[PDB]
Amino acid sequence: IVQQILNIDDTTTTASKYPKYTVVLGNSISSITAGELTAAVEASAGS
Amino acid sequence: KIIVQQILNIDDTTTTASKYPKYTVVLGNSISSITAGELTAAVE
Amino acid sequence: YYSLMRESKVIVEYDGRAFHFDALSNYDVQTSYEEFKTLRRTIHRRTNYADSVINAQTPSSISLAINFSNTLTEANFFEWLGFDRKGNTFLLPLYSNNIEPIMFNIYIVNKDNNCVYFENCYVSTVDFSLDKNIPILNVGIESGKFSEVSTYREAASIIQGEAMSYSPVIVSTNGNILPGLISASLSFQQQCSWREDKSVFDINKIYNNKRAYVNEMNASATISLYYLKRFAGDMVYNIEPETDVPLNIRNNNISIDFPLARISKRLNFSDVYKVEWDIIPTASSDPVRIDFFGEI
Amino acid sequence: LYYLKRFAGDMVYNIEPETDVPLNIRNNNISIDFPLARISKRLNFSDVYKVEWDIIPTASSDPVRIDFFGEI
Amino acid sequence: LGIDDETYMTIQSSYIKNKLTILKIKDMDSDKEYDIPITGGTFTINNNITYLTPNIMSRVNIPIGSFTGAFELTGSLTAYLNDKSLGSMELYK
Amino acid sequence: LQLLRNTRIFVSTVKTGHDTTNTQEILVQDDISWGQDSNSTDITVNEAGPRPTRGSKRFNDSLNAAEWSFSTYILPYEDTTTGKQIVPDYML
Amino acid sequence: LQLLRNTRIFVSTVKTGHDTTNTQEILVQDDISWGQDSNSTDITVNEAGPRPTRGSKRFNDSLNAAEWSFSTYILPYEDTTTGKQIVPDYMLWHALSSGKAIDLDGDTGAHNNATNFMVNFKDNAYHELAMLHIYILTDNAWSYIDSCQINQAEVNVDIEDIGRVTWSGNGNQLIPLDEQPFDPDALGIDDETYMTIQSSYIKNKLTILKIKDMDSDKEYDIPITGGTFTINNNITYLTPNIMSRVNIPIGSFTGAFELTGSLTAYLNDKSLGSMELYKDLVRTLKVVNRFEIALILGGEYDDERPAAVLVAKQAHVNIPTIETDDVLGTSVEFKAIPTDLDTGDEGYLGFSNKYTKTTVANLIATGDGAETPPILVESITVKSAADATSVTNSDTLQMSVEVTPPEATNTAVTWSISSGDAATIDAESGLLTADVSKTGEVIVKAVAKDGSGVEGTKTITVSAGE
Amino acid sequence: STENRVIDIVVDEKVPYGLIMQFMDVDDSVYPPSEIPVNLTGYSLRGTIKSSLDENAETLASFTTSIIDAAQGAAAISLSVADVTNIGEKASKERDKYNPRQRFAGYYDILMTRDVIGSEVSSFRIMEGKVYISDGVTQ
Amino acid sequence: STENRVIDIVVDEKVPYGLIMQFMDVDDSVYPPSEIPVNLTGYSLRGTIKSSLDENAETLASFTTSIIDAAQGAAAISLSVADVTNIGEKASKERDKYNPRQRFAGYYDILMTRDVIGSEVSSFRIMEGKVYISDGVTQ
Repeated sequence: IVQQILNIDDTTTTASKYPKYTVVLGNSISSITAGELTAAVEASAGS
Repeated sequence: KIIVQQILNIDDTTTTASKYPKYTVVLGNSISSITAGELTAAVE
Repeated sequence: YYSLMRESKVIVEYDGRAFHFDALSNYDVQTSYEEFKTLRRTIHRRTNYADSVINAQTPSSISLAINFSNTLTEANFFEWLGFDRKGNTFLLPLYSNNIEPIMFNIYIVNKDNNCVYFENCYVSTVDFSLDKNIPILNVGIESGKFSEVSTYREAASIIQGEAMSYSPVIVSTNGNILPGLISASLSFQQQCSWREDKSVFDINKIYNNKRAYVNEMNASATISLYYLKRFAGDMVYNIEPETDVPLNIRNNNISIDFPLARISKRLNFSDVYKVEWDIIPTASSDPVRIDFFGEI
Repeated sequence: LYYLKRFAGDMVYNIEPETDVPLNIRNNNISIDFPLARISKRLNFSDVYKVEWDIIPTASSDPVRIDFFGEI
Repeated sequence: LGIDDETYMTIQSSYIKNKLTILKIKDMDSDKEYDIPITGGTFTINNNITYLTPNIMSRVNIPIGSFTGAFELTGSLTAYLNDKSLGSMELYK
Repeated sequence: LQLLRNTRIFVSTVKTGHDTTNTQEILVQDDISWGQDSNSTDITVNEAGPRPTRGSKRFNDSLNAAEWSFSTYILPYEDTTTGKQIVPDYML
Repeated sequence: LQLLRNTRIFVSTVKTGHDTTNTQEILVQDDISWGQDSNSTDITVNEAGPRPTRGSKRFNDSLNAAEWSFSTYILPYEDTTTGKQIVPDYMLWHALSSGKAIDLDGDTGAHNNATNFMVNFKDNAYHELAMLHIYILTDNAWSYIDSCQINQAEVNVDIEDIGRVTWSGNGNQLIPLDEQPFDPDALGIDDETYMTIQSSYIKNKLTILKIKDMDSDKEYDIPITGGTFTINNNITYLTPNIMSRVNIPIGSFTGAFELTGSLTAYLNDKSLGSMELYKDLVRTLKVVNRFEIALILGGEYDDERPAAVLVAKQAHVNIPTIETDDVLGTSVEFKAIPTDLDTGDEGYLGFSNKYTKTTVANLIATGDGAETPPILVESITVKSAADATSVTNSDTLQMSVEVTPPEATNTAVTWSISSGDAATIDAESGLLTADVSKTGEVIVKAVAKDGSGVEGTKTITVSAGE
Repeated sequence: STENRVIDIVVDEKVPYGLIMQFMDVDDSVYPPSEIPVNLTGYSLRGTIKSSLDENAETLASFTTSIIDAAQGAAAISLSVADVTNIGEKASKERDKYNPRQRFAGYYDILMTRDVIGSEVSSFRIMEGKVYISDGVTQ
Repeated sequence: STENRVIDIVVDEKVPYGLIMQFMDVDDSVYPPSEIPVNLTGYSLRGTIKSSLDENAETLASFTTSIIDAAQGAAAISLSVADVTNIGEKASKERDKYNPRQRFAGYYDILMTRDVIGSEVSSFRIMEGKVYISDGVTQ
C-alpha cells in the first residue's frame, strides 16, 4: 500500500556498506492515475 | 412541533429530510484498487 | 502557527443546535491512549525488548469553570444533567425513567482550523458555592471519544450574555432568617459507568467506549455558620440533628428549596466557634426546586 | 513539544501513535539512537498546547546506540 | 447648584485651630483621671471596602460590586514625659 | 488645556434630576488625586533548541477599580434656613 | 594609579589578529561600569547543651557572570571610503540582532547604503548571538572581558537632551592582561572623524510622533513631553554547581525578545488630539488593537538633516492613564508585536545624517528610504483606432491606452475581453480580433501592469460590412 | 458533525498534478457498508485559484476536469506543469525555517452542476481551502 | 508509518559517490505485513543538484542513474569525482558545529518516472533533501 525504499552507500560495484536509511513513500508506485483512460481506450481498440 | 431540516442538494432531486448524512465523497490522488500489472495485462 | 487558550473557544452541540458559552472562565483537559505490553522473559532468550500494542482511547475527563450569565443559557446544563424543566424551573424527579444519560457533543475551536471534536459525552457533576465571591460554577464532564478536525459548526445567536451583578446570600426556614452565615456550597451529580464493550471482533482495531448507564443521582449541600445561641437554656439552635426541616437558600437571582431535609451538625472550636451543617433530602421529601431570575 | 501542524489537513503530525519510527537524539557531545521505536502521544490544552511523546523500542528493533564525544 | 459668597464669608469665621486641643482620659477600672498634654497624633476611620471583579476570557472584565470589611476606629497620641502627679509618668508606671 | 486649579467637585446621590438637596459642591485643598488603571497580561513561548522561536504577545485583561482622594478643612456652620449646625460635606 | 577618565574602550570580534575591521574603538560618556562578583557559602554547627561548640567556616563557591554597561551619543556619519552612512558602533547593532558574521551589504541585521543605515531583526532566531571580546584600557594597564553578549539597549528619549543609547551586557570572565594586546593608536579613531561626527548630533526636542489606528485609518495628532523605549533579549547565563571547585559560567541562553516604550503627553481638546484618542479607547474596551507607530528623532524637514527613526508596524497599546500634574498629563504604554509569533517582523530602525521629509515616508512605507513606495495606477483611458467604435468582418480594431499616474510602477497595460464573445483582444498588443462568424457587441478591458488590478474598458460593435 | 468541506492541497512544482473524487450513496445496513456509486452522467465540475479573497484578485489557473466513469461515480481534476509553473513564480517568497520548500499560493474552490437544469437549484460548492506550492529543483 | 520523503546526503571530497536503493511494496492487510520486491521494469530515474531553491540557481551536478536488478527492485545513482570537485569548490566555508568536517553545498531531488502502460508516462518526486560535502585530509 505504502511502499518502502531502502537506500545504502555503494562502495564497489554490487558491494555496499551497512549504514542504511529508509524512505516510506505514502502511495504505491503501482497505484494508477488518469492512465486509466488511455488504457481503457487501447483495450477497447483491441476489442 | 418538531421541525427537521437539511440542505437541498442538486443530485438528490427531492425527498424527505433525514437525521443523517446520505452521500459521501471520497478523495484520493491515485487509485490503489488497480495495479499496473493488471492494467498492463488487460491492454496486452 | 501556534495555539493559545487566551483565544480558544468552546461550542456545545446538541439536538441539532449549538451553544456558544462565550463567558468561559477556565477549562482543563487531557487525552491519552491505552497500551498492552509484555516482556516475555524466556530461558531460551532473556529478551530485553518489550512487545506492545496500542488499543484504545482513554475516556477523557473535562473540567469547566463558568460565570453566571444573564440570558441564563447555562440552565441547559441542568437540563442535560437530567432535571426536568418547566420554563426556568427545574425539578428532580423522585424516580427516573432514564437508563442512559443524555449524550451530547463538543467542539473546541481555535484559529487556523486547529480544531478538536469530542463526540460522545455526558455530564457527571455540577458544583458551586455562594462563598462571598462571584459565584463560579464548576462542571465535570466525561467524554468517550475524541479526534482532531479542521472545522466546526457555527453558532452565533445562542451566545452566553453578560455576567449578572453581585448580591449576598440568604438562608431561611419558613421565613426565619438564619443568623451569622459564613458560606453555602452545593453539589449535584449524575454518577454513571461506561459499559465495557471490547471484543475479539475489535482485534487490530482501535476501540472506544460507546454507551454508559446511570448509576445514581445526588443533590447535597454544606453550610458554614458562626455558633450562636439566643439564651443559654435554648433548644432551637442546639447541636442535636434536626430532621424534617424545610430549607430555602437564595441570592437575588438564584433560588434553591428543599421541602424537607435532614441536617447533620459538626462543631469546630476554632478561634471563633464554627458550625457546619450537612444537608440532605428526606426520602418522603417533595421535589427540590431551583429557579433563576434575570437582572433588569 | 509544542503542538504544531504544517497545514490543517496534514497527517504526519497528527495525534495518532506512529510505530517503527527511527529516532535520534543528540547534543554536541552526546548521541542516542533508537533504530525503531513506538510512540505514544498525550496532548495537554495548557495555555500553549503541549504534546508529550512516550518512547519505547520495538521488539524487532536493533541495538540502541549511545556515543560520547569530547570537546576540544 | 454651587455654593455662594454669603456661605463663603460665614464659614471662614469658623476654622478650628489644632493647637488649642484638649485631651481628656479616664481609667474606668479605677475612676482615676490622668492629666495629659499632647504633642501631635492622628486618628482614622476605615471600612476596609473590597471590590470584586470577574475573570472572563474574551472580554475586558470590569468590577461588578463591593463588600464591606471590619469597621475600624483607631488613633495615636504623642506626649512629653512629665513627672507631675497623674501625669504621663504615672500612667506609664 | 485642562488646568488642575480650575477643578470643581460636585457630588450627588443621583445621576439625574440634580437639585440643591441631592447634590452638593465641595471645597478642596489642591492635593486631589483620581484615576483608573489597566491590567495587561503578557505571554511568550519558552523554547529550547538551536534556532528557537522568539516572539511574544500580550492582551489587555481587566481594569482595576477607580480610586479617588481629596482633603478638606473642617468647617461647621449654622444652616441659614433652619438654625441648625451643619458642615458642607454632611452627605459624606 | 588608574584614573577612570583615562579609560578607553576597544571591542573586537577576535582575540588575535586585530585590525581596523574586526576591532573598533568606541566613545563613552563617563558613566561606565563593569565588574565581576563572588558567591561565598558560610556554615556553622547549630548545637544545644550547656557548653556548646561555637565556631564557623566558610568557602568561596562560585562567581557570578561578569557585567558591564556604558552609554553613548547617537552619531550617524558618512563612511569616507564608501559614501555610505554608518554609526561608529555598528558592530553592536549587529551583535544585538544576528547570530552570524557582520554582513552590512545584505538586507537583515545591520545593513546600509548611501541613503541610510538600517536595522531589522529578521534573523534573530539563534540561541546565542554573535559574541564579542572587550579590551578595556586604562593608562598603561590593560584588561579584558572574554565572550560577552549584549543583553539590553535602552533609548532614553527625553525632551531636554541629546539622543543617547545606554547599553548593557554580560560575559564569562574578566581577565587582567599583562601587556598591550594591540596598538590602541593605530587601531583608534582619528580627528577627521572626531570633527566630521560632531556636525551630526541629534536634538531630542525636535522629535515628532506619528500614529495611526489600523482599525479605522484614523490619524491622531499627538505632541509628546518625554518617553522611553527599550530593546532587550533577556539573556541568561548558566553555571555549574560542582563541589571542590570554584564553578564558573559555561554558556548562555536567549529569552523572549522585547521591544517596548512609553510616551507622556498633555491632554489636548483639539480634534484628533489625545482627548479624542483617550475617549475612543476607553469608550470601546478592545481586548486587542492595532496601531502603526513611527518615532522620528530630530524630526523631518525639506532640509537634509540628521535623524533617527523607529518603526513598529503592529504595536499593541495599553489603555492610557490620566495623571494629575498641575496640567493634566496622560501616559501611553506600547509594545511592538509581530504579525505572527514566528516572524521577525517586530519593527525596524533607520539612521541618517541627511534624511528628508520624503525619505522618512519611504522608510515607513517600505523599510528603506532609497526607493519610493510602489505607486499604483488610478486611471486607464482606453482608446481605439481613429476613435472607431466598431470593427467589421475581415477587420481588426487596434486599441491603445493612456494611464495615470505616470509614476505608477508600470503604466503599460495587458488587454482582455470583459464581456461578449464576438471578439477576442490580443492581450499584449490590444488588437481586438473580431470573429467573422458572429456579429454582436463586446466590452474590451485593459489592466495596468503595475499589478493594481485597476482597469479601463471600452465598448466595441462587431459588425457586418456596410 | 459538519461536512468537513475545508481541505488544503500541496502541489509539487514542475510536475503534473491530479486528483480523483468518487461520489457514493452509503447504507449502513450491515457491517460491510452498502456503498453505491452515484451516476455522474450530465454533471460538470468547475474550479479556480485566486491570489486573495477579493472582487478583483489575480487569477492563477483554471482546473482541467473530466469524468472518468459515470457509473463508478468518479470525476477527476488536474493541473499541468505549465499551470503549476505559473503558480510557482507568483506565490509568496516566505519560507519556514524547518520547512523551507513550502510556500503559500492561494485560495481554491470547487463547484459542481447538472448539465441540464433542475431549476429549483442548479449547483453546489463541493469543497474549498488553500493551496501551497513545494519548490523543486529538477526538470 | 511516517510518510518520510526526505533524506539528506553526505558526499566526500576527492572520492566518487554512489548510492543503491531497493524497492519493496508492503501490504499490512495481514500480519505481520508482507514485504515484496517491486518489479522495476520500465521505470526511470533523474535528479539534479543546485545551490538554492531559487528559480535562477545554477546547477552544480546531475546524477548518473541506472537500473541494477529489475526483478529485485534494485537501482543505483552516482556522481563522478569531477562532479565532487565542483561541489567542493562551490560549497560553503561555514562548517557545522555538530561535525566540523561537513559543509553545506545545495539541494537535490531524484524525480522518478514510469512509462509502462499504454505508452504514456507519469512522474513523481520520490526523494528529496539537502546535500553536504565532508572534507578529507587524504588527497
